[PDB]
Amino acid sequence: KKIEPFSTLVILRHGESLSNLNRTYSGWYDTDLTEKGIEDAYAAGRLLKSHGFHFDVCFSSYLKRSIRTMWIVLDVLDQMHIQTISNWRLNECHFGLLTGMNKEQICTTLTEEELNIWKKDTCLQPPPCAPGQENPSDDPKYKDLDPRVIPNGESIDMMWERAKPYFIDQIVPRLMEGKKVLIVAHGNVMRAMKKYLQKMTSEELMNEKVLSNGSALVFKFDNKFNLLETEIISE
Amino acid sequence: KKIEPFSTLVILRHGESLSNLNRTYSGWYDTDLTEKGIEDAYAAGRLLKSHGFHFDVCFSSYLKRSIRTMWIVLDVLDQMHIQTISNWRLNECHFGLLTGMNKEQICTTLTEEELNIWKKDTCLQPPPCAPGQENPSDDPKYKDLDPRVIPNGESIDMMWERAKPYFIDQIVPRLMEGKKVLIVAHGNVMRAMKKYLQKMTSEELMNEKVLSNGSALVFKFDNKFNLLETEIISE
Repeated sequence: KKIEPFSTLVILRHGESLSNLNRTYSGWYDTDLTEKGIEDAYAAGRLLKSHGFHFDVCFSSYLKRSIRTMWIVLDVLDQMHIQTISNWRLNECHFGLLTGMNKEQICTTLTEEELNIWKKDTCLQPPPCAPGQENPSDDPKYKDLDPRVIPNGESIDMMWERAKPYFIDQIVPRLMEGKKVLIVAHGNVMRAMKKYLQKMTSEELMNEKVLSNGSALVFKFDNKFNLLETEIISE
Repeated sequence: KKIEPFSTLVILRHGESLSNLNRTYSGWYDTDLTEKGIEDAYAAGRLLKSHGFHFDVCFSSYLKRSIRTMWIVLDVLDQMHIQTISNWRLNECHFGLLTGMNKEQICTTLTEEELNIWKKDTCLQPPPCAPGQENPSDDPKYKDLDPRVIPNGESIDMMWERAKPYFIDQIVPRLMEGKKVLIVAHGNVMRAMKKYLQKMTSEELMNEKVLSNGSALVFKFDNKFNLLETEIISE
């Protein structure tokens, strides 16, 4: 038998989306799961069930690929009744002009020095959506957002600047009360949360490899919210 | 063009469940949607979309047939991001001993006079689950419930006694703030809510025919929460 931690945070990357399959940046673009991405969500649900997770609450972004993955996972876990919370502050970076582009054209758009910052750091900010470009933030779901908080082109640093207050104000307090929390996250959001919890720097984070779709991080905490262990579980 | 009401409450019956297909009482038993029931949920989603509903929040019970219907409907509406709340106080009656029985054996169990109260009124209370009977309230999802609030055999009156405080305390205030609310409900819960909002008596309610799976009631209110109109929309 094993000792259970005081609280647990599982962060799961959502399954493959259509933009991911097309190799095109999505960001706030609301691309849905593919057939494979749906099977990724079921596989992640079976993965979490075999590890015996029973969650008290689940968090997702406003993006369908995150929400649909969350619903499938809870379906597999037989926990469809638990509190689910969706908030735009957990959204992936708003890629602005890069929204919808092939992930290979950015070598053309960016100088060689700029490309180095894009992959090795988190401070490079994409330019805003061009005139006439379909801006995902114009979707009616964001109509209640204050225009001054709506991003148009976000570096990973800027994304974390808006997501961190939500993490600290809504998610951390539940972990401090001994809750088991699931977050179905986007790749960059998960990386930022890992850097914060483990006290890494930007360079170490981008050195690490990206977790495949459906892979999960498990953070375990004691009653003082000290980090006790990080595990990577994957299909 | 038409005048929009100050607030709107849509109550939708969930799709066919396996217990409904088998013609067996479910109550708190957590029977899931059949293939037809899933298509009922998609059809109800298309029905609500053609009427132009944009909801601010959705409510369901703790039962999977309600929750899954809610998720499908929001999927069709492209409103998967909206606040969803699941609460056991919106659960169907706990049928106690009758849980799992064929809906035809109750003629044997009940005297002829008792059967008349069962169909024409709402005050008849089923007996509790028998020893050794699988009681749905023993499911781990109710472990945080106070044992004194857990029902074991509920008349429709008793069910409404526990659901009404939740309706008044959580749902009505949102309608009074001009919200559009969706509730994916069970048949008896929807009937009780209709009786309360329209100020009917128990006898008139049970005289009315039951709404088919996937049919919806639309209540419209002004800014004083006076009932302006009730419509029935169905596939």
